[PDB]
Amino acid sequence: VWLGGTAANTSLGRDVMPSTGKYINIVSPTDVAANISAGAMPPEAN
Amino acid sequence: QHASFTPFSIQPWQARCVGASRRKLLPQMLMYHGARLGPRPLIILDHSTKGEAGVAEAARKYESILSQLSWDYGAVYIPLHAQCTDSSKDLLEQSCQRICAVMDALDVRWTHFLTYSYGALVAVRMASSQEFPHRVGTLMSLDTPLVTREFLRNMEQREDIAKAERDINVPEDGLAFAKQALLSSLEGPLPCPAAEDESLYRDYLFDPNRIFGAGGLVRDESRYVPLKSLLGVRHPVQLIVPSANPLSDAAAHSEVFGHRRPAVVKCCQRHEDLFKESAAKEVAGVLGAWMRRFEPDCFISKRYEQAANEMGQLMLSTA
Amino acid sequence: GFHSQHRTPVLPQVPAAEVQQAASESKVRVAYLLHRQPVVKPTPHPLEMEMAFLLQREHQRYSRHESSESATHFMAQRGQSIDALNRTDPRQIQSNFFGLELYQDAMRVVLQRYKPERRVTPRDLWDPATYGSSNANSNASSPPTRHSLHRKLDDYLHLIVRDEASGKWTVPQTELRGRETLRMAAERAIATDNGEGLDCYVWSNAPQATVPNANDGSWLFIYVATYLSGRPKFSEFRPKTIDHAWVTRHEMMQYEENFQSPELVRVLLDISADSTFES
Amino acid sequence: DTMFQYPVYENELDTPHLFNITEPPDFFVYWNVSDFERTSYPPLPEEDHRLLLPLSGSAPWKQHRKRSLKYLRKHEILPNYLPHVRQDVNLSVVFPGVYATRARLCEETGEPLPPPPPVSRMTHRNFWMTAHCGNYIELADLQHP
Amino acid sequence: NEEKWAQAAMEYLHEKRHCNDSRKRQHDVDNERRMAFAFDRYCSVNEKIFTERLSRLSDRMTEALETIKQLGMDHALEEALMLSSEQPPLNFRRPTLTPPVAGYEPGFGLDVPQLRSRQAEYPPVGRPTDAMEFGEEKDPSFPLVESFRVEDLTTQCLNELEERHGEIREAAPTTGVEGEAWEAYVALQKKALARQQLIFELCNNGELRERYDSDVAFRQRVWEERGMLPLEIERERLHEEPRHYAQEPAYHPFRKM
Amino acid sequence: QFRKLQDTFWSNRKVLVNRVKSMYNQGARTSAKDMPIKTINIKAF
Amino acid sequence: GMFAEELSIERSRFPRFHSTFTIQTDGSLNEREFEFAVPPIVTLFHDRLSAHRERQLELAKIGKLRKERNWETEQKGEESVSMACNALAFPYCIPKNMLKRSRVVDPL
Amino acid sequence: EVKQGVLVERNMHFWDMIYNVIPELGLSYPGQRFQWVHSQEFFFLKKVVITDHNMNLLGVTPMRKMLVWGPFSYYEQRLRRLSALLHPDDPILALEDPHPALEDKLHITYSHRNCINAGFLFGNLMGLKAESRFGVMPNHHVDPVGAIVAPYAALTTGAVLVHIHSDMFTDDHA
Amino acid sequence: NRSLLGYPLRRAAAMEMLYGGICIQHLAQPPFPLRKIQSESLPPPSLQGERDDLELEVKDSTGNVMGYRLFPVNIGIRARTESVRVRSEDCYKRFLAQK
Amino acid sequence: MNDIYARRLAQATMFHQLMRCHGTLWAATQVTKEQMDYNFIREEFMRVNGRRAMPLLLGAAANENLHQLHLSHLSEHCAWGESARALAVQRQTPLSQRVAALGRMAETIHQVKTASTVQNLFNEQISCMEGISSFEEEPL
Repeated sequence: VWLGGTAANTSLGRDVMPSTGKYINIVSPTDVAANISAGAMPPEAN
Repeated sequence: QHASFTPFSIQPWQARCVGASRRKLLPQMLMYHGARLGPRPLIILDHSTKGEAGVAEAARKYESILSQLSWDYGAVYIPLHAQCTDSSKDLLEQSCQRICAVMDALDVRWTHFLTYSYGALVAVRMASSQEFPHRVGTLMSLDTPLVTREFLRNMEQREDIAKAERDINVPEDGLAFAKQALLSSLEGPLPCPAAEDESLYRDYLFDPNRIFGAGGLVRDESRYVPLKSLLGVRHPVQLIVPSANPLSDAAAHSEVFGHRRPAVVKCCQRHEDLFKESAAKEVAGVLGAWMRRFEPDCFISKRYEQAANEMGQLMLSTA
Repeated sequence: GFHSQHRTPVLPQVPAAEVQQAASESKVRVAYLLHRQPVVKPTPHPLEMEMAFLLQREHQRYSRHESSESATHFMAQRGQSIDALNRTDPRQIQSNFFGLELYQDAMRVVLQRYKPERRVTPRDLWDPATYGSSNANSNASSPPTRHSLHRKLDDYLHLIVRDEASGKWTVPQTELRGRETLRMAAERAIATDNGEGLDCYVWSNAPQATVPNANDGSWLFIYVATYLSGRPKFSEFRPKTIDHAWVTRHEMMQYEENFQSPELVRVLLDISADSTFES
Repeated sequence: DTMFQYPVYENELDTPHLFNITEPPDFFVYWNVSDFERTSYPPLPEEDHRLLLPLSGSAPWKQHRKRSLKYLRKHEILPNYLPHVRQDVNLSVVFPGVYATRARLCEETGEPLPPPPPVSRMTHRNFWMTAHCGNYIELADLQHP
Repeated sequence: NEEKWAQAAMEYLHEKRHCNDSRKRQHDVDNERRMAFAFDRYCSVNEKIFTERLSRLSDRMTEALETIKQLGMDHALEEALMLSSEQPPLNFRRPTLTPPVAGYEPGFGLDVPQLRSRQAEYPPVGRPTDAMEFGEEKDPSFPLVESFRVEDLTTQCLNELEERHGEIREAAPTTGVEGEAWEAYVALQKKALARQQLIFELCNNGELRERYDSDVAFRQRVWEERGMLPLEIERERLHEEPRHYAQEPAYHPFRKM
Repeated sequence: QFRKLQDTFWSNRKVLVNRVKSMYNQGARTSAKDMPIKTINIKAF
Repeated sequence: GMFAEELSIERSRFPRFHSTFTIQTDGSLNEREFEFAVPPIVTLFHDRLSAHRERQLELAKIGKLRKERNWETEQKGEESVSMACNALAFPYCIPKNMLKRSRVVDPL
Repeated sequence: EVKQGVLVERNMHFWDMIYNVIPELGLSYPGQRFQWVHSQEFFFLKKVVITDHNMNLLGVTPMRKMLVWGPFSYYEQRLRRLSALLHPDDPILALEDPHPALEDKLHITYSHRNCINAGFLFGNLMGLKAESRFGVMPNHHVDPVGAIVAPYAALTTGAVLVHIHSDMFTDDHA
Repeated sequence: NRSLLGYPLRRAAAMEMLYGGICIQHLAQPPFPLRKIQSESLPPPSLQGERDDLELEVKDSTGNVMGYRLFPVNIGIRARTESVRVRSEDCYKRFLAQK
Repeated sequence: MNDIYARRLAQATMFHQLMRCHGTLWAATQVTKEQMDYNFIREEFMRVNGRRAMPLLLGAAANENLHQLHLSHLSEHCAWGESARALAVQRQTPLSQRVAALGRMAETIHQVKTASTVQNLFNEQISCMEGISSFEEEPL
């Protein structure tokens, strides 16, 4: 498991960096967004 | 054991291995110092040649060093015609096809060179030019400068000023200041260790009317050779330095041709004391020590005896 | 990197009982060009030596195991022995490498006795002087006699002979009979023309070259073979020899004036061997 | 390295590198105090396009006008503010820019810097001082007609 | 104690992928780039001369063969077109770094009979044709076997090779120069086998043979569907390719001082 | 982690060759494919 | 496979190679390199041409040095098979109308 | 540093120091601009900004250079979206205390209004009028003299800050 | 045209194969080919994209996290929460002064 | 300084091997109607000569026999014997073969340790280079 990726590099306003190389062997924000163990964070959390 | 140079002509039976298109360009007079020519000799190039009268005299200069140094293969002098009005680009290429026609007729590849003068340029043009490196084994120059410092800095600045001229981002202050910086130092030609090639350097090669257009900015060195080709040669090139005020600053040699300290002759103070038979012993010592590095006999024998002595050490360490 | 014939079979050839009318009528001749191996490897270029330095340093630094200087050093570091005498220290291992004392004595003997053979022959040190005096006085100069096989160990030396009647330089030839093949023709040529005094290895099966003779209406098949060892006695050559020559790829163009056909030199050059390939 | 590459465009007429910003990948970034006076405009392209005659059969003009129309669509001029755009003529609106970063004054007097001579012919030095489709020009150089 | 020997031996086997040397700097890396370029520029002449010389050689031998085809010995053809299967002999000698010296018997007459033992070679070699000779249902003429037993060999070799290739492509991917070298090797093997079963298909079926012969497009498309396709080798670089600023390698630059 | 991981190996291989021998005494001729170690030759054990 | 400034030499394969002068049985010596610790100037027995001289010796024991003729070998072996191939070239085999011949043997 | 009892300048090669502290930047494999942690022992280091005045006219390649010019946005700049979320007492600055009050207080820490009011109090107390010239002796940027008092005094009231020669400690550049 | 492996193969491996297993020929690799990005293929500039590209930590419902990292650690947590609430109150009041 | 020698002697070997294999190739080009030219020849030599050696811990790698056919033995140059590392490319390093044998469980530990002796591995390598070996004409 080599932990690396182009995620650490800050990209402002649109990410034009090649997208196949974003996160390597690291959980994405999408991967934690579809996997959370809580449920239905309240409407006042907005 | 002082030994003169015997004049020689390539016979027509040897002339056939040279192609018929270039069979015109191998010369009338050649020379052999050694009794035997070997598969590859030391080949000596010198200043420009008008007729054979100057050749005979030019011979003598190298005669002392060559006689002091014994090469089984010995040495061959190839003279070089001064110029031809017909072709502007004729010169270095004429020398090209000529020297390699001579090497083809003598059935000689892989050759060590010596030059005091213009021929060295030619030899670089051998090594620097593609498809003629396989002929030049080793180039040696006695005092002849291939490259100088001021060419290095000024050409650096020319490249950078080209890039900057193309870039919009660079402000006009720095650009104009860089231009006045280049115009403040304009390259003077190579120092010439030949009495007859000064006219050649000033007239043909390095005349300021041609070599740089849009003066001091865009330099066309296509007449001689560009900088990238100079920097691109890894052929071993040894520079000889007299032990007092020299030509050929070796900083530039050690930057371009590689990191190797130029062999310094102790006996000499300046050049023109190279060709006297006082310093000829040291010079031929250096030459011989440099020759025997690349001859398979010498270094195979050398490494054999090192291995043998190492085993001897193992043998007396055994008991 | 030689292979040995492991289980590999070799097929002979067949003297077809049909007597070939063309081989009788039209003249088909088989010629053999006999070359010797270079005894020694080609001498290198200093570029090659310097890049050898470079590659040695880089394999030095990028080796599979870096800090350990060998397999022996590696296993000795880990306290384990590869050697048959189960020795760890590498110096005492390379001191008596084979564990035989008689071999050690052989080593001492070779250490005092042996010297490497200098690799340059006195043959190929050439004289411009005597030979240019020969050329000046006679006004015509022919290439020095290449009769010697020991001449230069670097390249491929070939065999060129001259028909005594023809008076011109030519590869050894033999006429082809009715039933036998081209391989067999070449083989009987080498064998019977040298009188079984040659170990002659032959590379190929098919003939190498073909040259026309309109004046003879004949095809000549040039055929390349390697000379291993033997005593090449040339008095037995039926097609009338005067001189032989051992000839590098280079000077076969030198031989062209006293050569029988201009086409023959070009073709022979094409299928002549070379050790370098820079020309 | 197809996944690791710094973004390279072929048409910078939008000067996207000022807007879409990607971090310098290098662990050692070199920042002087000198580079504050360096205007960071995109490099001069090959095929300078404003020289092109807008011939209907000319390929470079075709690809340029489709580029311009796509730029007009991504900045939402074309559908929105200006619904029908016939692209006929090759237009260049150029400004007499000195490439000076901020607004300056005169050191000799304390006056505003005098209006520059209006540009006669287009040059390469003039190229980013034009109006392209989408690009950025400093306010300090837009001060004159 | 034998198992720890085995462990250290395993340790000797394993190749580690290790970083670049920290003692490397910009100038010596750059000048080894330089030296590599000089050397390639040097070997250019050798390799193009070698290339065109091989070309000329094959031209000469091709016209020889068509000569003997033209003269009408059709027997001589088909005994000349079988491979001469005998190797160079045991006196066919290595060109050797030095010449042999005068009167050398090994050890100058010192015999150690232990060292002259002839020994095994590992691994033991066996080749797909060995099942056809030394296995069950042997052929009476082995170099001379009938066609279909060769065809079965082709069809089983395509499958077993394909399988092995897939397996090692899964377990051990390799990229870069050695990677491309290996993939090229496998591709070439497949090409060979493919063209073998192709010529079987052409030599049993005469109709497909003559329809193949009749036009060109059909030839190259049949080549296409069977995997016979040329190998593109990119051109020889003599100089440095000029770089865009994005052309930097993916690591931190080498330390200049 | 690594040390005990690599010790586990030498444990399990001597275990499995012991079980190979204890399958070879009962005369079960085990093919090379249904063995997990699929280059294994039992005659060498 | 990624672009690297350093030259691409196939790294981390060749473990270590120590060169050694090896004296062949003809007295000529080469230099060949190995993986482990090797002493220099090794006197080599059991060489190629030594084995050749051994084979010549044991063919002299039988008497088979002379020659083996294929041209004046006049054998009538002719057996024409319809479909046959040369198995010795497997990559390019061909279905020729062939002629049967025995391989030559030399027992030793 | 001290030569012959006399203070002499030395050019300390700080590059060596960085590569001594972080050895792992030398071992460079051709994936490693992009690994997540550049040094496993300092995992919070992401970029190092090297500042040296290189007098070449050509700019550096944009992948080692940070973009300092032009509009950074389209719709609004994010700095004033951020500055609403910042409070004037948020500490931003830290300086050494060469004589620490206690063992614990190492670098005493400054905020927005600390600096601003230090500068304004100094600028008000002495007297400072616009475009009047206001000098600082060097090597004071590490203590609140040239770091805090001076430049903020120059900022708050109209003045012109002036730096004398880059350093002090030798007679020549004194 | 097409190749049997699909990409033009580099000379290193080639000359390595026909001089069997030897790389002394081209070892200085050319740099990789570029992929050009179409700048007009990009979507129109969005406001929300401009809002969140900075990725601030203040949009968390757990509290003002950015506030915690700008605040001293020397305070007990239950007295620190009602502290950070006070600074996030003053930022609001000031925001309203601005407005 | 071996590989440099190795490819020169390989270039010497290539046309000599070409002379013998040209008949076969030429026969093959009138049936397949392919083109006989250098681009064919060299891709014929590449498949014979370059044969990559694998980790050998795979076992699948060791199993590949295609390189050792009779034509492939008869077109291959002698370059590999000259340089140890080309040998290490085509075959592998002679110790690394044999330990790989016990890695794939194809050999006992003891019989590997038996043959893996330095003294052995010197001899088998020189034998292999020169073309001397043991023949078992009957395998199994």
